[PDB]
Amino acid sequence: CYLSETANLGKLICIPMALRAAMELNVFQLISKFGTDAKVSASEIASKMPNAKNNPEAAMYLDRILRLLGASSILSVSTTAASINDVVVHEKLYGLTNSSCCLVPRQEDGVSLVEELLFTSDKVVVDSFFKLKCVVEEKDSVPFEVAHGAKIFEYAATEPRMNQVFNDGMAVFSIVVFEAVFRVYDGFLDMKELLDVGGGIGTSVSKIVAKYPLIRGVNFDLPHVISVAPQYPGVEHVAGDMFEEVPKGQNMLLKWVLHDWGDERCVKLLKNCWNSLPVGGKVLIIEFVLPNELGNNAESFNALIPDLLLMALNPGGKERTISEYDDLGKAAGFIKTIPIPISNGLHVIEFHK
Amino acid sequence: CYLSETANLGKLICIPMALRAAMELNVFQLISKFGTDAKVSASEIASKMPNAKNNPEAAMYLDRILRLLGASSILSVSTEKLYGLTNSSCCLVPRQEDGVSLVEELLFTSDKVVVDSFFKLKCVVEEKDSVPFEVAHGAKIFEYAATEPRMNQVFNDGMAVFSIVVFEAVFRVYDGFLDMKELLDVGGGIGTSVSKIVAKYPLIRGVNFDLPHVISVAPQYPGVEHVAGDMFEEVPKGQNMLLKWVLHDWGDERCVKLLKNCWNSLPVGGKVLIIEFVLPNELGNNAESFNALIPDLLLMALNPGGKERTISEYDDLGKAAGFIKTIPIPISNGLHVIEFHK
Ligand SMILES: Nc1ncnc2c1ncn2[C@@H]1O[C@H](CSCC[C@H](N)C(=O)O)[C@@H](O)[C@H]1O
Ligand SMILES: Nc1ncnc2c1ncn2[C@@H]1O[C@H](CSCC[C@H](N)C(=O)O)[C@@H](O)[C@H]1O
Ligand SMILES: COc1cc2c(cc1O)[C@@H]1Cc3ccc(OC)c(OC)c3CN1CC2
Ligand SMILES: COc1cc2c(cc1O)[C@@H]1Cc3ccc(OC)c(OC)c3CN1CC2
Repeated sequence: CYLSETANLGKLICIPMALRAAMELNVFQLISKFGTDAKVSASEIASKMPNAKNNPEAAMYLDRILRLLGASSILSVSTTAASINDVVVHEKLYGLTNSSCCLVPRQEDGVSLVEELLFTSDKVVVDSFFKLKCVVEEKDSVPFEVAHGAKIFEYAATEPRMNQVFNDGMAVFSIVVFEAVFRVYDGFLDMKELLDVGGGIGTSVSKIVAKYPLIRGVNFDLPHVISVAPQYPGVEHVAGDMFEEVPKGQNMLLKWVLHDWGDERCVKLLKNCWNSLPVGGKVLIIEFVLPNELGNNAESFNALIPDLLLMALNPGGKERTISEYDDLGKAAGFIKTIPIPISNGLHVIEFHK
Repeated sequence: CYLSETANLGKLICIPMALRAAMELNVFQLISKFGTDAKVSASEIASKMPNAKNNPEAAMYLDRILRLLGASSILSVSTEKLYGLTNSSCCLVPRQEDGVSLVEELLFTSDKVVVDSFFKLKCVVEEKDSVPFEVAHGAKIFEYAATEPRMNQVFNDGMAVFSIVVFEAVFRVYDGFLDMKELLDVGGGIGTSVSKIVAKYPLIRGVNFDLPHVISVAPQYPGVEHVAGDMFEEVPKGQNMLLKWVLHDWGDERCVKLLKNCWNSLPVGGKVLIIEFVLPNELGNNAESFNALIPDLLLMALNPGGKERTISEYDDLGKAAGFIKTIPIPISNGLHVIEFHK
């Protein structure tokens, strides 16, 4: 069946690259602006692209991208009786699906999955993936380091474009995740202070303080992140190195931090958190938890995606099961681990001092 | 619904890159050497990788690649988990008889030179006359190949090995090579196509015609003469011609110029055979559709004017160049032989 499998295997590189181009051309948002149940042609979409206005062929090229996304069910495809009724209509109409509506920046605040997906398909990430085999062949190799000559957070301090793509990918994705957290988890209600350890540009703690305005928010990250962090209401920024010293705080958050590192580094960081917490404080771990048994579901893929990314991007980074997270907390001196399922594998895991 | 769709969308970049790594590590052949029906662990596969033998962590890293392919119907998974081949991954095992598989073409289509071109894909929409490959590399693809031996090899070998499985499908359906005495393969690459035709039809004198930078690296094949030149300037005289995966590289005006060069170099009664994946009149989630959409997207990125065409559009090109008679012959999953008669 070689000439069946050419289609099944050959489409795999094509689909994400077509998707990235469509995101960069703001196709999904343009479709959305035609309204509910809109179905629009490539030429209608191209008409809304100022950069295409002196390119007669723009629509025909755009249609070649969109028809692949239609065949792969990212866009819906249809026509009309007027179109059907010696003339050949090349142009089908495209509409959003449940997947592509997650690519439309929200009217209120511009949030979507666009920024995280533009990070995970960025050239810096794909270049790392081109070196993925090195992790199997070579003891202690990291694909990102083979590709770029430096580790990712070191590299970010030298490369402002990559810094921005990464920081924004994490920040906007964090908004979506905290909306889900706030619907299920009530553990912030009693807090008076929250320190976000490796908090990025501060978006996560900015949203926590907005929802819970008695919380004094502190954001802690590396110098090159804090330098570009916005001023957020109710947030104080702190620059440093979490492996050397964590600021004192009543409660701490580690979101998407532990999965970046191996066990010894995770225990070192957790012990630094323990030392900086009071008796009765807690640290919250927010991660996509690896299910105990993998299957064909969102929970499994939500862990496998960052598992493969972190294998390429940082030494020791991996996704972990509940048991493996409990073992890290216990080794660092925490007690009473409380795993709280949120959505499709995302958990809050509380570690108590 | 965001945290449902994160899985569906975020896996799209991960699966092809995991697949590439598995092919570069020869995972599928290593599983196959335990037996085609075998189900084997990451540690058992890693044990067959001499490069991994001083890496205690190799199998755990390998498992993390394989479990994603197992979640994506490229490998079977059963209870370290055990991995087996599927219908798709059997096509990634170099055949025991001759080493043929889809690996070489899939390594070309996910090569850095191609992915770097796809990073510039939006330029084709915004900017009149831009070509993503040229924006990314500073030269057109066939000029780049002349100065970049690694890319030339990856491209030529991708085309050549793919051509073997294509001709195996052609020979099951199409008998039009019988009674030819000479065949010129115009843009024939390294000559593998015409070598397979001469192997099947031993009275054909085969000639392989391509650019100097391709001909100078082509192997010697029994019954094949290599000729270097520029098909847009002139094609050698030949009794019959083949254009496989050539017309889809170029826009209409360039195709008509090439086809007129072929007409001029054919005798009365000669034919030129076009071999292409033909764009079907309705697209869907099926092999015939994707077999055309994949190269359509690639050529949009890789060469000015390149695109996939329908039967009607191929007929229009042949008629503009002076041919008569167009005979479209379906072979498999969208692949056609289209005869143009002088
Ligand atoms: N040694 C260190 N000290 C402090 N922050 C660090 C660090 N090494 C990495 N980081 C930070 O760890 C963060 C991981 S990305 C996650 C950011 C944020 N918590 C979120 O969930 O969106 C980055 O912002 C990175 O700069
Ligand atoms: N001006 C030109 N003259 C001759 N060959 C050319 C050419 N421009 C491109 N080509 C050749 O066109 C071929 C396209 S790739 C297809 C190769 C082969 N027919 C196959 O089906 O496998 C390449 O080998 C390329 O070098
Ligand atoms: C389900 O789909 C996805 C899930 C996740 C991510 C991306 C996805 O597309 C990101 C990826 C990522 C990469 C690198 C990191 O640190 C270096 C990262 O850590 C900061 C991350 C963070 N993760 C979060 C989980
Ligand atoms: C169904 O999957 C595939 C189909 C095809 C191909 C690759 C696939 O993965 C190649 C791609 C390709 C690229 C560039 C070319 O010339 C510049 C090419 O022409 C020389 C080609 C040739 N095509 C052939 C069809």
